[PDB]
Amino acid sequence: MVLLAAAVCTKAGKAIVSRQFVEMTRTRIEGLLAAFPKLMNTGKQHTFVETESVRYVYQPMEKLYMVLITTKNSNILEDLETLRLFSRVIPEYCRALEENEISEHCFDLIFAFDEIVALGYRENVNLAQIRTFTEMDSHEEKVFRAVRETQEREAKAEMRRKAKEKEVDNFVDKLKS
Amino acid sequence: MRILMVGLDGAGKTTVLYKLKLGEVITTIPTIGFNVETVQYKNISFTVWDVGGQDRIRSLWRHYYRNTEGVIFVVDSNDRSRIGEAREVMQRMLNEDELRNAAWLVFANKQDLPEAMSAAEITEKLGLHSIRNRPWFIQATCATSGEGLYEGLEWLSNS
Amino acid sequence: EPPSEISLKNDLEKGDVKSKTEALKKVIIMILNGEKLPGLLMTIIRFVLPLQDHTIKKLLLVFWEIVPKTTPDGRLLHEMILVCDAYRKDLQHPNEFIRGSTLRFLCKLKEAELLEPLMPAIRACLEHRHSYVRRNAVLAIYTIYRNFEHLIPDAPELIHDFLVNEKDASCKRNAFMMLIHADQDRALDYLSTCIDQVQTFGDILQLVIVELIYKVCHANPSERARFIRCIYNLLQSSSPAVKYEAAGTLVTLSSAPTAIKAAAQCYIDLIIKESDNNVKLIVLDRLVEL
Repeated sequence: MVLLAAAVCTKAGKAIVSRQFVEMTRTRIEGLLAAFPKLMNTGKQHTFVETESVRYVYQPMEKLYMVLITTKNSNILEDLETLRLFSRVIPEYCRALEENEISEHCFDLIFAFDEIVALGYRENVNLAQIRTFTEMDSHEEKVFRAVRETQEREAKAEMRRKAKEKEVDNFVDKLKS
Repeated sequence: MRILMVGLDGAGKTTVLYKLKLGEVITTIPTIGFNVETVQYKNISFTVWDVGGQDRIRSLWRHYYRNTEGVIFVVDSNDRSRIGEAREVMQRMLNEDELRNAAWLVFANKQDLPEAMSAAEITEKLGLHSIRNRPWFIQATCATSGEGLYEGLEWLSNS
Repeated sequence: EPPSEISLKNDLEKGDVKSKTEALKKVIIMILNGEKLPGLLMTIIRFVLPLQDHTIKKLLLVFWEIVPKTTPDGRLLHEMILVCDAYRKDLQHPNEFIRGSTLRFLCKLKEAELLEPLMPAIRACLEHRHSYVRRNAVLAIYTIYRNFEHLIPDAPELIHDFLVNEKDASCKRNAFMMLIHADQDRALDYLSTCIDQVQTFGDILQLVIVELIYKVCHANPSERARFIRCIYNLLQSSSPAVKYEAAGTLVTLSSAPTAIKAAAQCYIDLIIKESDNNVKLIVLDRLVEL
């Protein structure tokens, strides 16, 4: 993990959608987080705030915020890419932007979190390709036609049966000293 | 129709099934659970629960207590063991009323596989001789044999 | 006397999957509250072992996952073993994505009576030429290691040998992450091996070692040279990530005036290069510590 939740946010004091990598507690961790986020703490601007060693990572994208959270150190850029990246992905994933579309393609969207990121690891590239992996496959089909068919033959037949029946060193020395 | 294959499945009770279904054989671990197939005839597509009569699974089938429509009893005709005991159980099916909504088939399977009883011998023995408020013609299979089955069945859906 | 639970039931028929989808969403929302009262279970039960609808299964499944499962029925609703056998098959499924997806789920999953022969099952799936599937096992296993590590007991080595068989960086990266959590030692042995090769390689996996090494010294040291030999190589350092860590780890390790200098430089340039201010501040903070 490098993120116990990704929650995609809309301005509302409320985060439009979320997923809980790990359950234990109740939303109050998440619920409390939601509250704080909605409040924004009046704070003016800035796309990042970490407070109390918790990264609250966000990106306004419009009236929307996409949010990630973490507490101990990270390499920034990567991160950014993601926020941004989210901001690339959605109109594809759930269709454009307005909660509803997403409301219909919730399943798709959550699926995307997992898919995209396996526990804080940037899994791939290529969205379409990303579609590919599941509920879009190939193997299963290959297998099915042949198999189904084979069985079918047995069945058909059955129908009848039925039917009828240097450098290093510089350092090293210095140090060594 | 809900058609029931019970007894402990893994013995090739399941074989019996897999043989129908793909032509194949038990290439599963011996199978406690629901095995499902739909077989279409009179286009009543018979949904077969090949379910082990192993402990829980026998014990617990209440959601499957609903109303029957077809009976396969898949038989170890080398079993001639749990059948009296079975008879003793079997009564409670009899004591079920859902259970009286099927014109059926006991299938004697596993004939080659060791031997089998008098078609009659069994008939009393599971307590089978005694019915009528459901039809009760008898049909032997084996599990490496069985034909004319379908005569049995023929009458059966057309009851 | 009657209820809309039933209303949903007919819809499902009416559409098939489609209607059911709707039902899932509703259910979901209903579920979302907590809320539901049972009975549809039966329906679900009835149609689903004999039905496909993959997506739906995925919805279903997930639903099961998020929702409880040690449900007041048991533990299990009590069928947690029987239905699974199809699923087990799916899990078996020659069909690799399908297994992988399951696996993904499975990493989320943790339902034991079902697991046991699925332990066998999984083992087979590891062999499948797909790194996706295999990788998925790495999470899954991780999931075991806390829940019922023991379930499998021979693993840490088994993995470690596995690594030997292995060569997909993605999977490797993972492999490390888990491996040290099981035991560092194996990683280390390998570490010894890898020492020269590292430089050639992709970062992500490299990172993970940096954490590990840290904890152990405060507890105890005496280990250096072998490391050093490498470490110096690491004093190439060049990805912004690498560099970011690389100076950071160094300080962790050392603070010799020479050390002080080395890291310092890295920063200074970095900064200079640097653009995201947020970042800039951060290092200060470290610095502030410093």
